[PDB]
Amino acid sequence: ITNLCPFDEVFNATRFASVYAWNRKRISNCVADYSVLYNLAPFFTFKCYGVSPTKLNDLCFTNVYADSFVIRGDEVRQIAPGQTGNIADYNYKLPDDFTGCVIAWNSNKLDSKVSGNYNYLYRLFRKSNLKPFERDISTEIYQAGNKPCNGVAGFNCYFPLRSYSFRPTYGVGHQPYRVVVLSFELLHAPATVCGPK
Amino acid sequence: EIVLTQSPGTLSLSPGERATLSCRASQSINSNYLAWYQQKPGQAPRLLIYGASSRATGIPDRFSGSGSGTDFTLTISRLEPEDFAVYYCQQYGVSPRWTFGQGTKVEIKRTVAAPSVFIFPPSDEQLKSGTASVVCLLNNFYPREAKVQWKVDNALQSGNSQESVTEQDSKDSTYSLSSTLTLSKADYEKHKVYACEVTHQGLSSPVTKSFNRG
Amino acid sequence: QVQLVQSGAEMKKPGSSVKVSCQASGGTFSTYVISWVRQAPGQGLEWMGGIIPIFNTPHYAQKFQGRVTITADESTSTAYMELSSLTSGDTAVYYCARVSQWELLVYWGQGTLVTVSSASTKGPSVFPLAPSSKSTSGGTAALGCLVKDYFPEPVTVSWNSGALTSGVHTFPAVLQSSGLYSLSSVVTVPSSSLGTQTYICNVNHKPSNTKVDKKVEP
Ligand SMILES: *[C@@H]1O[C@H](CO[C@@H]2O[C@@H](C)[C@@H](O)[C@@H](O)[C@@H]2O)[C@@H](O[C@@H]2O[C@H](CO)[C@@H](O)[C@H](O)[C@H]2NC(C)=O)[C@H](O)[C@H]1NC(C)=O
Repeated sequence: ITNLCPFDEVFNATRFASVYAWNRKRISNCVADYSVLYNLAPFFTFKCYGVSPTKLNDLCFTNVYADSFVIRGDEVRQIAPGQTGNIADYNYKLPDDFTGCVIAWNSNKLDSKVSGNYNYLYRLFRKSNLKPFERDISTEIYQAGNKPCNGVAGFNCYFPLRSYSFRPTYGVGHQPYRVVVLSFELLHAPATVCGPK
Repeated sequence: EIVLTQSPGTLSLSPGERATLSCRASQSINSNYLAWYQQKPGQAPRLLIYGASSRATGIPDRFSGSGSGTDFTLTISRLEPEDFAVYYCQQYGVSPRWTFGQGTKVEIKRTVAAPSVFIFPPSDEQLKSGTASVVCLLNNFYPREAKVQWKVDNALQSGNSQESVTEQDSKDSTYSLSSTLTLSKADYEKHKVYACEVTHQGLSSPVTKSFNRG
Repeated sequence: QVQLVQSGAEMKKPGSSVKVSCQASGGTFSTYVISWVRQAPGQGLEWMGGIIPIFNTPHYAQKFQGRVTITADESTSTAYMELSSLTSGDTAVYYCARVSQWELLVYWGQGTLVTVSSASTKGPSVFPLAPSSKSTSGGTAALGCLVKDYFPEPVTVSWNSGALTSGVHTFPAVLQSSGLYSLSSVVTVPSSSLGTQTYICNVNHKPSNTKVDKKVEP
């Protein structure tokens, strides 16, 4: 449809967003080869859900969404329908009727640092679980107790976000992993994000 | 129709110092799609920085790019001997429309060095071919700009000499230069005193080196 | 890693046209943006034009409408670049380079020298620049080799077969009114080690299959 999809601006960008403040790119009126997602680099995980991986280059959709963030290696299995943990409950939540794919690669060389990379952040605590595709950007103060704190940080009075700590000696599970959720949306009568075919 | 415009034109900095190269667009620019190359003489452009910010595989830590919109910046923190080049900034879509910048030339700054000067008559072997080539060598000097004047007898020779300049050394950071005068064997043997007069900043008054045919 | 093999050096006579080729092993040739870049010698990278193969619509730079034409062939997965009406201004290295919609690197090919000239492949004549009897410049003296009248470029110049590497200075070629190329290489040696040690420059011209070694002596 005369353009090719700027997926590169999302997969290979110099810096990724924190999972509590995850990014979303909306993709339209373009063509793309998902070939690439099968044959690729080490440490790639590439579970899929609504579609079979083999057929993506054939199908067409109204709109694709690219959500992207950094989470921690052993937490990459939260990123799948009907799943629990302090990521799926409090940071990034997929539905059950999830038509899409979940790509995720180690990035110790990009994101770790030799003093600690303390500027990737996650959400510790939330009164309620996140509804699917919700993005709670809130600072707050969370009371984990009894006494109210009226918006000050103290005992049992937690500032709700915490910094990951990324050293490159951490070993594969405490190591930063970049994650991208592609979402394939079939809606009204323009279907404008197709593959080579 | 983007026009990227690098600043400055030329950077002389003595080693270890802080090198700062500008690139300006004529519009604003997606900045994921802006790269930085180094080129040293006789080699292909080499990618340093892509996506305005990322270093490419193998490039040392002391290189770094930032910026956005209409204003992007390659920075060399600890400039080294081997770190003069022409640097180009490119913009590039996922579409057929790219552009480059005219370039920025970076070079090492030394204490002024004076040139040693040598003149070389045409070889006998060459003589039998029908041509003569007198050759003048200026050998190891800073700064670049030098003036070379050819004298046949006492006449000055504009238009039949060519200069070539070696690239800056990586140990002592000096240049070299060779001027070649080309006459036919015919004309070469009509005259007698070939001389090479060399003006350079490292020299109080221009040096001459001469030979008499025979 | 997906490789970009360019076609080999060419010589075209002025007024003709040239067609450089660029091939993508594997990958996803159809959804790359393929692009051609020129560098005339002593000058800066010039973008010339580009094509997405899956769209066959190519775009050119305003400096080149009437002359350049980019094309590409999905079956053998190569793009072509066809420059008409050549002149001496067009002697340059011609690179293809690709970007992909999955990554922000632009990948480059090898380069291809096109020389525009009426000359014929000639190899170099090599003459001694023989050291003189000054013997006085810090005990050091200069000698060298003149590499004259060759086409096309390039030449390589070695000293006593890779041994001698310091003091050696090999100058860039200059193109003379001949239409041929000339080049010089000199070495600074201690005058003591003159009439004892033998010096030979090794001059080598692949375009014409010419090797030659002279002995430089006073
Ligand atoms: C952006 O991607 C490059 C290149 O990606 C690799 O090659 C592609 C063809 C594709 O197969 C990718 O999935 C590959 O990972 C990354 O550069 C590579 O990085 C590793 C380690 O840094 C290195 O061993 C390789 O040599 C690199 N390859 C090249 C061509 O440079 C790069 O790290 C990515 N950058 C960001 C910011 O994500």
